[PDB]
Amino acid sequence: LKFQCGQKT
Amino acid sequence: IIGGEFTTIENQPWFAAIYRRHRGGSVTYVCGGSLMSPCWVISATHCFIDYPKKEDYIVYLGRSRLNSNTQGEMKFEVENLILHKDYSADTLAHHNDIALLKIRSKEGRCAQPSRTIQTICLPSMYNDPQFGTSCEITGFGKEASTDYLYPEQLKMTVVKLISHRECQQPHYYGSEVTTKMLCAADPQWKTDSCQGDSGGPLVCSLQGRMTLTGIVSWGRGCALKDKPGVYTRVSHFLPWIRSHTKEE
Ligand SMILES: NC(=[NH2+])c1cc2cccnc2s1
Repeated sequence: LKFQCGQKT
Repeated sequence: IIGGEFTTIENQPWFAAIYRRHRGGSVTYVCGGSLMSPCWVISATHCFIDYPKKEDYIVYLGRSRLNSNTQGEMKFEVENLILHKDYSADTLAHHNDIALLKIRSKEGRCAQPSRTIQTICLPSMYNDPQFGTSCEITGFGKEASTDYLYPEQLKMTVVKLISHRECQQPHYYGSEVTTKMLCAADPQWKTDSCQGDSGGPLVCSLQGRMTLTGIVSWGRGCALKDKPGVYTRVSHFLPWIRSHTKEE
């Protein structure tokens, strides 16, 4: 959606 | 990377692959990098030092393979290429080995978030994990120091941070390692970063987040006993990064 640093999905 | 496993970009969604165009038709891989904010990627100065002609580099995000496409990838041009003033190289180390690349797509945009494209977090002022912490490095560098080609599939491995006392030991690198560098190795010197992995990330968890703690910079040989990989200590460059990066 928007960037969330350090998150892998 | 020596040892390690083969992965896909979903596992390192902030990894950037930098290539150079050649008058003749070919594009070759240069170094790895990491996405900090939508328009900026950080890498190492030594990767550009010899050919600081930004118009000739292409940056791809969402890439799991080296020379074949991955669906979801994004291609960008380098709008700005910032190398470190004070960058030095000696008979081993590179000092102030950090660079910033501002990217622009052919449509005028920066990176967009996807399942294969994400930013990594920066540490806080001089804050680092403690030695012992296991961090992961990723990249398309060599799998053996004698190879003369790079793997087509992305790789990753895990190494542990070691103290400066251990790294500055005379039978390691002596005082070639400064306070602005970090060393990381495998206890049993089995996996490590290598040529072609330059500019890519050393990611560790700090205060709950996956933080870019180091940038692959140099090393003697690859996966050599008492020859750790040395990384640029990102936490010590924060003011520098700040003075150059802005907005979304
Ligand atoms: N981790 C190592 N042993 C490295 C070796 C090299 C060699 C060239 C560029 N970068 C690196 S890191």
